[PDB]
Amino acid sequence: RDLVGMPKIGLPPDYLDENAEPEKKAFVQYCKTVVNDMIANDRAGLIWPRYIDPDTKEDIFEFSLVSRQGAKAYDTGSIIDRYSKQIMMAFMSDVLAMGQSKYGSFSLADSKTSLLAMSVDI
Amino acid sequence: RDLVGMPKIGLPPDYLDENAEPEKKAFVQYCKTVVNDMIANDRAGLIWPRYIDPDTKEDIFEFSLVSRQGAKAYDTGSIIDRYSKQIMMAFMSDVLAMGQSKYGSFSLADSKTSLLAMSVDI
Amino acid sequence: KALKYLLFQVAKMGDEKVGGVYLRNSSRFKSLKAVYDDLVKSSVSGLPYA
Repeated sequence: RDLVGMPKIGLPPDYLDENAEPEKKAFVQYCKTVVNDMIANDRAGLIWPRYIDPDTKEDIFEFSLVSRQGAKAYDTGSIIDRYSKQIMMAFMSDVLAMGQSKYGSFSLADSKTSLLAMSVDI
Repeated sequence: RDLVGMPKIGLPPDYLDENAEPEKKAFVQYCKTVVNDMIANDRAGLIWPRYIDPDTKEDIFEFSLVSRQGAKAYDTGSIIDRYSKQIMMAFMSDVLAMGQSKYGSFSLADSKTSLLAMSVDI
Repeated sequence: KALKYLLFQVAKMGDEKVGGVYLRNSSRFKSLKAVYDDLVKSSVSGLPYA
């Protein structure tokens, strides 16, 4: 659901009416096609109308990508790794992640047996 | 409960009335569907009405993701790790996390016995 | 249609004075437009697109 960076189109309310003139309907259909089919490409570009209202000084049309301010408060990777290591510790089976070290052995007749082998003996 | 980045929709109060006209009801239903079904996708995009009030200079509609200012004052990972190590120290069973070092042995007849084996002897 | 025509009709007129009678119209357009954009131009119809 991370939605940062998606395109957004702003149009005057009268463009979205059902009885609007054919020109506005064609404009809305073209906007829909653009939204559906725009991708990063060697021909990417836009020609967009631009009009700033004299009494508000804000563009009536707009084209921009949604932005976000804050950042996630928790790092999930570290927590997941910690809990995985905790799970692996319960069975004393850390060999799965740390490999077979030379200081441990799987033989019960050898004086380097690991805890996993000792419990399998039980 | 970390909620940073979720979509938010702002509408004039008259759109949420129960006696509103059918057009406003359809608009609200479509907004609900969008909120429920929006996901990051190759077709992600929005066409939204845009009108800036002449006397307030603020958009009456809006679409944005909630933002957060501060950051958590404490790092829980370090505290949890410290307390886990403290627990492991009580039983003198640090071998679970540090593996079987070559300087320690589980044999009571060998002059490298570890504290765990010494206590099991008791 | 008639409302759009009436906006133009009102915007044109200005103050006048003949002996004894004086009519001031320079303020009508401000109010008329303020009402118009609030009650008509801002009313959305149709649905957005996602």
